Amino acid sequence: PWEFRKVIQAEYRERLPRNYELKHWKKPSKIMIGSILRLLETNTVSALDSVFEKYEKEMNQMTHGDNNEVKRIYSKKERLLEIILTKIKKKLRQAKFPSRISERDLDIEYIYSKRQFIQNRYSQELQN
Amino acid sequence: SIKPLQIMDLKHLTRQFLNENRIILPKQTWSTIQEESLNIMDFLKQKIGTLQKQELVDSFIDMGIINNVDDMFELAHELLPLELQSRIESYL
Amino acid sequence: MDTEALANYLLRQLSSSQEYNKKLLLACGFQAILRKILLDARTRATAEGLREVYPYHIEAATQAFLDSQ
Repeated sequence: PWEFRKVIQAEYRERLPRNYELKHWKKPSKIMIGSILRLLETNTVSALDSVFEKYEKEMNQMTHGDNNEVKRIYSKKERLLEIILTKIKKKLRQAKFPSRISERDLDIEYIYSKRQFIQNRYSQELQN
Repeated sequence: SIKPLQIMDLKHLTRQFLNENRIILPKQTWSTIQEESLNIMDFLKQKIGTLQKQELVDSFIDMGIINNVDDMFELAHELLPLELQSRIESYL
Repeated sequence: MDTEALANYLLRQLSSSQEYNKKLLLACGFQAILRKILLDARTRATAEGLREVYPYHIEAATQAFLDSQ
């Protein structure tokens, strides 16, 4: 279902045993909810611009060069995503998580750069 | 994160333990305990959700820390000075 | 530090008098958990006989406590 809590509880039961007191659901910190949300919108908006630019060639191919109507399409999908976003926001407000995860550790621009730095150091060391 | 205790916090906790009984622990175990303390904070938060007296009592009974509210305020008396447990016994 | 500081940290993580008392009790339970884990690790180390306790005893004790509970 749309509610995150049902799947969250089911996967908690799968992950953790029954003597484990799962019946008590921790209220996640507002910062934790905000970080998970912000990751969601960052991914959504990045893929949004990427997809809207990717199919723009085919879109102009089949739309016969109508720009007012593609603006209409863009706005329609924009507030579709806005409504979905509000639903996800409220469902994450009611969704329960432990508050220890930071958005910095799940953005890719940091871990990817760390990996590149590590491999560069490895290359320098092997050459030496 | 911010929640896991620093080295000095664990040192003070083990000072209380030493007062209870002389026990020796090394340094790197403090960093290991800090990481596992973040893990156990997650464990306890999932163990204890919205804070209710009966909910917390049941969670700690299941965890084996206590056996009843009797052991609750007995441990509170063991680990803390007098006035806070006067407040606790008024509450409990 | 003090159990009061632990209760303050726990209420910071979560976010009156009864709520503060519940925080104090939860911090006492956390203290008991940590003491039990440290006691188990030290008993294992003394059974081995190492000059210094090492983090693998700590990890084993913590994982055993996590799996049991």
